Amino acid sequence: KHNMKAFLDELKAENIKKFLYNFTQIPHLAGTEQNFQLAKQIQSQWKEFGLDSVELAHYDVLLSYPNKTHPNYISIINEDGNEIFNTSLFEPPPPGYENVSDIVPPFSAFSPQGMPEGDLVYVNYARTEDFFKLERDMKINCSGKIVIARYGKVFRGNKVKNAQLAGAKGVILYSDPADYFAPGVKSYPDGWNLPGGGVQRGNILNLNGAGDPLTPGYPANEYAYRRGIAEAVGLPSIPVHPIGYYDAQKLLEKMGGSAPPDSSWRGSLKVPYNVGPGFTGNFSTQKVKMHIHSTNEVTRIYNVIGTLRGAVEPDRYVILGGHRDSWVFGGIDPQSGAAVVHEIVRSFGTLKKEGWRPRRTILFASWDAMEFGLLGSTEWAEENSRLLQERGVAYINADSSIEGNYTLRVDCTPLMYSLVHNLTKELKSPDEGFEGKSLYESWTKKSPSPEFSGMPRISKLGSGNDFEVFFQRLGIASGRARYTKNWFSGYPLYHSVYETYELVEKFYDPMFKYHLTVAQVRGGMVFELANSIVLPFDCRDYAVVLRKYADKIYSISMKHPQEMKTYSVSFDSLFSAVKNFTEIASKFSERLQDFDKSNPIVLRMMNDQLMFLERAFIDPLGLPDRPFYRHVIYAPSSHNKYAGESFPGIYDALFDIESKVDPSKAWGEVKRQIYVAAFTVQAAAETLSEVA
Amino acid sequence: KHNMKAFLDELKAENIKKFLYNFTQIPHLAGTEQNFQLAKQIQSQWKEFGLDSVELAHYDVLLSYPNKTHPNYISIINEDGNEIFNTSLFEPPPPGYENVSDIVPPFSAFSPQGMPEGDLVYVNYARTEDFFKLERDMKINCSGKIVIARYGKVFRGNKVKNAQLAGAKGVILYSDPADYFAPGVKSYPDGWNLPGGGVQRGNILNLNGAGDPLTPGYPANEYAYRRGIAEAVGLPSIPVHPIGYYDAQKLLEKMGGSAPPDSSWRGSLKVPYNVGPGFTGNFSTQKVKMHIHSTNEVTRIYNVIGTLRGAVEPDRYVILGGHRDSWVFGGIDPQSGAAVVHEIVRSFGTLKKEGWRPRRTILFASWDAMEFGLLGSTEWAEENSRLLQERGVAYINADSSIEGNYTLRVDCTPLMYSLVHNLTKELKSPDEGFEGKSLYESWTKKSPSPEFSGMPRISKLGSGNDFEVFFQRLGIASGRARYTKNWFSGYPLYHSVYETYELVEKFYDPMFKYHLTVAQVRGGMVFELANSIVLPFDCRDYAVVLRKYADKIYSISMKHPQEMKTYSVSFDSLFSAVKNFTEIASKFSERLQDFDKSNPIVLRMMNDQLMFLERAFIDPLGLPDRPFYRHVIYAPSSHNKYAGESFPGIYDALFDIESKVDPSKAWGEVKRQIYVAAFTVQAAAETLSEVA
Ligand SMILES: *[C@@H]1O[C@H](CO)[C@@H](O[C@@H]2O[C@H](CO)[C@@H](O[C@@H]3O[C@H](CO[C@H]4O[C@H](CO)[C@@H](O)[C@H](O)[C@@H]4O)[C@@H](O)[C@H](O[C@H]4O[C@H](CO)[C@@H](O)[C@H](O)[C@@H]4O)[C@@H]3O)[C@H](O)[C@H]2NC(C)=O)[C@H](O)[C@H]1NC(C)=O
Ligand SMILES: *[C@@H]1O[C@H](CO)[C@@H](O[C@@H]2O[C@H](CO)[C@@H](O[C@@H]3O[C@H](CO[C@H]4O[C@H](CO)[C@@H](O)[C@H](O)[C@@H]4O)[C@@H](O)[C@H](O[C@H]4O[C@H](CO)[C@@H](O)[C@H](O)[C@@H]4O)[C@@H]3O)[C@H](O)[C@H]2NC(C)=O)[C@H](O)[C@H]1NC(C)=O
Ligand SMILES: *[C@@H]1O[C@H](CO)[C@@H](O[C@@H]2O[C@H](CO)[C@@H](O[C@@H]3O[C@H](CO)[C@@H](O)[C@H](O[C@H]4O[C@H](CO)[C@@H](O)[C@H](O)[C@@H]4O)[C@@H]3O)[C@H](O)[C@H]2NC(C)=O)[C@H](O)[C@H]1NC(C)=O
Ligand SMILES: *[C@@H]1O[C@H](CO)[C@@H](O[C@@H]2O[C@H](CO)[C@@H](O[C@@H]3O[C@H](CO)[C@@H](O)[C@H](O[C@H]4O[C@H](CO)[C@@H](O)[C@H](O)[C@@H]4O)[C@@H]3O)[C@H](O)[C@H]2NC(C)=O)[C@H](O)[C@H]1NC(C)=O
Ligand SMILES: O=C(O)CC[C@H](NC(=O)N[C@@H](CCCC(=O)NCc1ccc(F)cc1)C(=O)O)C(=O)O
Ligand SMILES: O=C(O)CC[C@H](NC(=O)N[C@@H](CCCC(=O)NCc1ccc(F)cc1)C(=O)O)C(=O)O
Ligand SMILES: *[C@@H]1O[C@H](CO)[C@@H](O[C@@H]2O[C@H](CO)[C@@H](O)[C@H](O)[C@H]2NC(C)=O)[C@H](O)[C@H]1NC(C)=O
Ligand SMILES: *[C@@H]1O[C@H](CO)[C@@H](O[C@@H]2O[C@H](CO)[C@@H](O)[C@H](O)[C@H]2NC(C)=O)[C@H](O)[C@H]1NC(C)=O
Ligand SMILES: *[C@@H]1O[C@H](CO)[C@@H](O[C@@H]2O[C@H](CO)[C@@H](O)[C@H](O)[C@H]2NC(C)=O)[C@H](O)[C@H]1NC(C)=O
Ligand SMILES: *[C@@H]1O[C@H](CO)[C@@H](O[C@@H]2O[C@H](CO)[C@@H](O)[C@H](O)[C@H]2NC(C)=O)[C@H](O)[C@H]1NC(C)=O
Ligand SMILES: *[C@@H]1O[C@H](CO)[C@@H](O[C@@H]2O[C@H](CO)[C@@H](O)[C@H](O)[C@H]2NC(C)=O)[C@H](O)[C@H]1NC(C)=O
Ligand SMILES: *[C@@H]1O[C@H](CO)[C@@H](O[C@@H]2O[C@H](CO)[C@@H](O)[C@H](O)[C@H]2NC(C)=O)[C@H](O)[C@H]1NC(C)=O
Ligand SMILES: *[C@@H]1O[C@H](CO)[C@@H](O)[C@H](O)[C@H]1NC(C)=O
Ligand SMILES: *[C@@H]1O[C@H](CO)[C@@H](O)[C@H](O)[C@H]1NC(C)=O
Ligand SMILES: *[C@@H]1O[C@H](CO)[C@@H](O)[C@H](O)[C@H]1NC(C)=O
Ligand SMILES: *[C@@H]1O[C@H](CO)[C@@H](O)[C@H](O)[C@H]1NC(C)=O
Ligand SMILES: [Ca+2]
Ligand SMILES: [Ca+2]
Ligand SMILES: [Cl-]
Ligand SMILES: [Cl-]
Ligand SMILES: [Zn+2]
Ligand SMILES: [Zn+2]
Ligand SMILES: [Zn+2]
Ligand SMILES: [Zn+2]
Repeated sequence: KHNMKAFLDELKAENIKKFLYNFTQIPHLAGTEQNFQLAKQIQSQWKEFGLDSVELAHYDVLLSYPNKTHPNYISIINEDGNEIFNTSLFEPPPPGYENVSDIVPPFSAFSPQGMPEGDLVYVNYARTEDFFKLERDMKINCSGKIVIARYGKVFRGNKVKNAQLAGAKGVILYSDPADYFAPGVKSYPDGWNLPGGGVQRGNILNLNGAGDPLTPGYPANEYAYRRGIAEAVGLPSIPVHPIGYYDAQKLLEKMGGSAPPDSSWRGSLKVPYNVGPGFTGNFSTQKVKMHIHSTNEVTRIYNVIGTLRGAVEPDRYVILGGHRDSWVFGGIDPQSGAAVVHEIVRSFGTLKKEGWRPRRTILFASWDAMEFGLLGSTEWAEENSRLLQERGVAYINADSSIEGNYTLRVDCTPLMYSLVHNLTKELKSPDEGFEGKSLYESWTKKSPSPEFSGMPRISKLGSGNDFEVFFQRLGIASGRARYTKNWFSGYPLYHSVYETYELVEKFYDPMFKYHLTVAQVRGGMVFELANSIVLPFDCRDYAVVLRKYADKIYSISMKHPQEMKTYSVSFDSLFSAVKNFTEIASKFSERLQDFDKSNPIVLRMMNDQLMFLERAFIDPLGLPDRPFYRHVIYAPSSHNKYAGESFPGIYDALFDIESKVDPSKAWGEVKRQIYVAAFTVQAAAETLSEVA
Repeated sequence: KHNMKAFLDELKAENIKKFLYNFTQIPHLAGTEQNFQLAKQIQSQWKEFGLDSVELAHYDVLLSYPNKTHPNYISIINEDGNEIFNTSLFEPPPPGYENVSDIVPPFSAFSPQGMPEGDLVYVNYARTEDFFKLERDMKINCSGKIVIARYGKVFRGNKVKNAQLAGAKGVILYSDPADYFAPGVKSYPDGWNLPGGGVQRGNILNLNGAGDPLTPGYPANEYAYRRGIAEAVGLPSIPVHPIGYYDAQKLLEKMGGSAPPDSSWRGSLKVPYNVGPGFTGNFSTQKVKMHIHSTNEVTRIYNVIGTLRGAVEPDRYVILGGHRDSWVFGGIDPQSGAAVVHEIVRSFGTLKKEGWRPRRTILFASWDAMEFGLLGSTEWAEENSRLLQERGVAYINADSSIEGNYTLRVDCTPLMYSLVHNLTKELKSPDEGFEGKSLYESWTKKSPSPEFSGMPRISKLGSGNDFEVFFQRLGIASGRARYTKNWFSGYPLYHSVYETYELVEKFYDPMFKYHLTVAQVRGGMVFELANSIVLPFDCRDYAVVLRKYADKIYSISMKHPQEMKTYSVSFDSLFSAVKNFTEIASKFSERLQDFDKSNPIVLRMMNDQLMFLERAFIDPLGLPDRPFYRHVIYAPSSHNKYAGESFPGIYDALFDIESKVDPSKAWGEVKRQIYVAAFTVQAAAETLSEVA
């Protein structure tokens, strides 16, 4: 028959392997000819696989590239202005790729140009709390200094924002072996660790969901009216550049001034990790000089959009999307994901050629310019927002399929928890020691829920991937899944030249069994979402998490009992709303199970109630100063785009509140955010009441 | 049978008459006990009439009232500070009501307190062009002056905003007989004209759609967090008070300074209409002094919400709403409308008691605090916005049923033009000379379309009534209809104490036949919208008007050919989008007529495409500095809230552009607005394409 088992059985590890190899032989940098050619290949193949239509959707967006004839680098300069040490111009290419052209050298995308010269301050991970420690406790002033920060813990854009607000005149980012060199494993090509010449690329924007910096709100189409650079969204004001740990050792070894405040500031290099400012006595007249000459340029990008029309509800869309652009070869990021999408499309197309169609429409997307700020997905969603918010059932992301070989990692809306539990109980575990056991069993054993015995950990969605527009702007139920390691600082070869097909085939997944498991999870979710008669969402799971999040935010506020008394700060309305949501969801669930199953209008009313429940958490006014983060329950952390924050409006109103000069105003804003949250939870609850 | 004819035949003129009398014996001022009692009566009666549920929805909103022991008035003061002339403390009450208590004296709701003293400047209607003439041509400076303006032409809130920006320190509004005294008709009680002691009440806010000044975006519920007065939306900064023409004559007769610039500045009083500043020689040391002591106060209001659940699509709402609060007796405004709603509810309830239900759910609303800024409807819509934007089919307004006895007046979305033409062809004309002819025929004869022979005039929706939140904020197809006069300056007794039951019964509609015709139009529209299998919207009518509006806005821009050349200002994208909309709408219409009629999912997809088409013109970012005006095609005029403006974003970008100091910036913003409009029209068109 044509059921989920038939779909799942058609997926093959060997096909994923072939596609991965096919997608990783040359670089596919956004805006380059090679990535346009790959888009055309994928379009052709998806048509051959049997999709009903496959189109390219293009946009002209702001991208950033080094200058090929004026390379970026950092120096130590002596008192005469002689450059006595220079950082590398490129990563040593891996074996057999030493003649591959168009490898973009390491750079921080969207850095402005400049040649700032100054004294170094070491700022640990450049987190908000690292800057609090420097200014408030250590009394070190970063104003007019070049700061050097280790990658890790938080999104690099947040590091740069934090350095800017501290008054830094430039930022040097580096990979410390503490964070990117696993003990006991060899450097690439003999293992999966970062060599000392390896460097992590990546953008340093602070877009807060806007998409293309020049066209916030609207697609960057042929007639778009663009902001000037000075009014663009999210661009950094100071130069930034990334280096490897051989080069970092040379910049850090001479550092003087104050000692590190404790061991959480020390990485693994043989240097003191002194904070500065500047170098020790003998070298005190030497300085550090950056040379950044990259340019921002409006450049065409191409999304591939494939459609498999639904047989019964063609006006309901289930979306499987992931990006295609890579920094270099994209062996893990994104092609391990893209190869999985390709095999999922192939399997659905096999069923379609035998006469099957899903109940609802499935859309497949190969996004461009993700690496430059989620630009392809965001512009497309901006173009199609009306269609998406009235018809969008769900979005399943499909970036990297693997970041390790230990167990499953799932982040998603509470509406999908039951779907994920049920699906993983029907899938085979690929893990050694769990032969003949379910994926649910292996996952639950290796990654136990911190709340509930006998359940696996599922995390809330953060950001830094292409679901952002769909979930946090538009309120479409979203999820993601991949294979991960044991225990936000990525795998060692992340965004480096060393992330190749061979990395994956030799060290991560030689049999492609973890890739296949991830294909089954992502594809199985899509199948259920697109074919189940009743949408596979459980509103009661939202009720449970809303109480947890309400308890959490109340607990934060209750660190300030005197102020809560003075300003009459009550969470009673939020708990009331959460109680009401719990009650109404329970009653809706009863009707969903008991409704007349012959009546397709009651079913669709029910299905629309389910689809629009995630939508109900959207506030059209957005969060404060972040108009494109509209979901009231979930936003990316203001301190780390990768991490999700719950009740973000209240959280940010409470953050560091003891430091605000006007407590009356600050606690007034806490109360305002409690009102907005309680109202939104109640309003979402009421969408599940009987309709009339 | 149970069809529209049965519904229409049940409506009775004599019932409307009885309800009107019942609703107009005492004042029903928002926030007063008498208006709460009327709300409870209507709730009880709607339940008895047969609605499924009838609830009160209350909110606590900012209202404004005079101080009963510290009355508002204006003086002429001589050089010693003696008050030699005082304006009236109240309107002479009409016959038989001279002992009625709680008649609110004339005042401008939301005026701040103050006692400003100064020289008068007469500013005609206080329109934007009147202030342009004073400053730019006549070189008269209103800074620190008290301005005196005649009511008429534009919403009084716009007059006050314009006076404030001119630097006025107070505003006196008056009714000139040129605008409020029809030649040949007697003053009330012997005819329908305004007596010299009559005064027009009304609010002077500039809310731009916000609702309650203290809670923009969110309902003013029990736990709402309120702005402080200083941050409230829309409040005037200078005192304002309204007077009648006996009192105005006393203030105007001594005016000196400059002569009126032409005859369009002269009303009908026996005064010169000199502009000032100040009085002529003998009286030059005299001044005008206002005394305003009204207070703003958070006050409970009550909407009545009745539900008639749909038999087939109970999750689709057709709304019939109008306000209940009045300034005094509300003989026309609003009770002529409320009485019509009451009889419509009664007629639907009669059918329901015989076993009928409409296909879709009908909601009936008696709104409160309309007179204080559309507060009741707006707060309710804020509370229920998620339900409304996913389920709202249409909103039919029901304020005053009559403002004259000449012919029909209809303002509505283009989506309802065909519905209105078809319905009025099936209704009998009530007009003398058209016995046995259709309402369509009489209306078309008396109010010909300026574009098309053999069609009647239908206008675009402006604002100043309770449809605003539904149409311009939420994008729900809306309409209104009433009987009107031959040829924005209301009927003479508007918002005066003289607007009584007797006014209506003696002078406007003694047989209640015009009321009955309006009940048939409003009720018939609701019936069709709630019962037609395919929603009765024609998307092709939107295509026709979008071309008209595009031609209009292009024509405005083409008054500046040199600038369009310099800044490369093209409307090509907007015309392209309109062409595309026209083509796609034509194809959708073919499918709507040709689709398989047995398939309820294709029908609902079609019905959802129809319902969401008005929704597609909404921009979640709003218009510039007016976040609650979100419709890109239609907004209230920035110069006159009562008037609708098409392509408002482009219109306001072009307005007075020749006066802007930075033409590059100004024309850049024109181009931005063209892009937003072209994009929105294309996006709306694409919602009518095949869905997959
Ligand atoms: C969780 O869900 C529950 C419902 O089970 C909601 O309960 C409502 O809670 C509010 C309190 O926040 C109640 O509001 C009160 O309404 C009274 C009038 O209620 C009657 O009339 C209304 C219509 O006008 C009907 O809908 C209702 O059924 C009743 O018949 C007011 O008189 C109250 O105001 C008085 O007391 C307050 C507080 O002391 C004073 O501030 C006022 O000045 C005034 O003296 C009050 O407004 C409401 O009745 C409850 N509805 C119910 C039980 O159906 C919760 O609100 C909801 N949680 C959230 C966060 O929404
Ligand atoms: C009204 O509806 C029509 C459709 O009937 C829309 O037409 C589109 O118009 C735009 C122009 O604004 C066209 O854009 C052009 O696309 C070319 C590529 O098209 C092919 O590939 C795409 C996918 O990538 C397919 O969708 C398409 O079917 C074609 O196969 C580009 O090469 C063009 O760019 C080049 O020329 C321009 C202008 O000189 C330069 O600025 C560029 O730098 C570049 O050299 C251009 O982008 C689009 O193809 C049309 N689609 C069609 C016919 O299907 C109208 O846009 C629409 N009106 C509005 C307001 O939306
Ligand atoms: C994940 O899997 C779980 C476990 O299967 C699943 O929960 C189960 O869902 C079914 C179907 O809704 C539940 O069965 C219902 O239970 C009630 C009470 O026993 C019955 O009244 C229902 O009967 C009606 O519907 C039947 C068809 O479903 C008709 O045959 C019948 O005539 C009635 O109309 C029905 O049997 C079952 O109770 C739960 N089990 C739980 C919660 O433990 C869950 O839904 C899955 N999650 C997702 C997202 O799919
Ligand atoms: C206002 O009134 C006008 C005038 O009645 C009305 O326009 C008419 O609508 C009908 C119904 O859509 C149109 O009739 C259709 O015309 C085409 C071509 O002739 C036919 O193919 C259609 O046949 C299909 O549908 C029928 C049922 O409607 C089935 O019986 C049949 O098997 C087919 O499936 C159908 O007859 C008619 O052409 C227009 N007339 C015009 C435009 O002059 C208009 O819709 C009304 N407006 C509103 C808002 O209700
Ligand atoms: O501009 C942006 O917003 C991000 C662009 C780019 N995005 C990424 O590289 N994202 C990777 C980096 C991983 C970061 C992370 O903290 N992931 C957490 C996570 C949790 C559960 C999963 F299933 C998958 C990932 C990713 O999402 O795979 C970047 O950070 O440079
Ligand atoms: O605060 C506000 O936005 C308005 C409150 C109040 N609103 C009204 O009194 N509105 C009346 C005044 C009539 C103004 C007008 O220009 N009406 C035009 C019009 C056109 C077609 C119709 F079917 C009905 C009215 C009404 O809409 O009936 C007011 O102006 O003081
Ligand atoms: C990746 O696979 C594609 C598809 O098999 C290859 O592209 C095809 O190459 C052959 C031989 O040059 C052509 O005849 C076909 O027209 C191509 N088909 C397409 C683009 O759909 C491509 O060569 C492979 N790339 C690598 C690096 O192996
Ligand atoms: C990239 O760097 C090159 C080399 O410095 C820039 O090309 C030079 O530009 C200047 C004027 O801007 C000319 O006078 C030189 O003759 C050019 N040099 C060479 C070797 O061609 C180029 O402008 C930069 N590219 C950018 C900014 O995109
Ligand atoms: C670091 O790189 C710089 C730039 O290439 C080198 O400095 C240049 O050296 C050449 C030849 O000696 C001079 O003609 C240039 O004027 C220098 N340019 C600048 C900007 O200083 C420098 O020698 C390199 N340092 C090391 C240690 O390799
Ligand atoms: C308006 O009509 C209502 C309804 O007929 C009248 O209210 C009723 O009055 C009688 C006699 O006092 C009471 O017994 C009923 O309980 C009332 N019914 C309600 C409120 O539903 C009211 O008297 C009329 N008002 C005027 C001014 O005539
Ligand atoms: C309305 O006006 C009255 C009368 O002027 C105000 O009442 C007076 O208030 C002052 C102090 O604010 C007292 O000292 C007087 O004795 C009061 N006079 C009387 C006659 O009671 C009243 O405050 C005003 N109401 C408002 C602002 O709502
Ligand atoms: C206009 O009204 C004011 C206020 O009532 C009158 O002025 C008051 O007159 C009484 C009695 O003569 C004095 O005790 C008060 O001091 C006056 N108050 C003020 C504020 O001036 C005035 O007489 C009235 N003018 C006319 C022409 O009737
Ligand atoms: C940091 O240094 C600059 C002066 O170079 C100064 O403007 C700023 O206020 C300093 N902050 C301190 C010392 O806290
Ligand atoms: C694969 O799993 C083995 C066994 O647990 C482990 O030793 C190895 O480090 C893993 N490889 C990667 C790349 O994580
Ligand atoms: C209007 O009058 C005031 C001075 O009383 C002044 O501030 C303002 O600039 C004047 N404008 C003119 C004369 O245009
Ligand atoms: C009613 O109609 C008659 C006849 O046209 C007209 O003379 C009279 O002024 C109308 N009454 C009102 C209040 O408009
Ligand atoms: Ca954009
Ligand atoms: Ca509000
Ligand atoms: Cl992912
Ligand atoms: Cl109306
Ligand atoms: Zn990626
Ligand atoms: Zn990446
Ligand atoms: Zn009214
Ligand atoms: Zn009114």
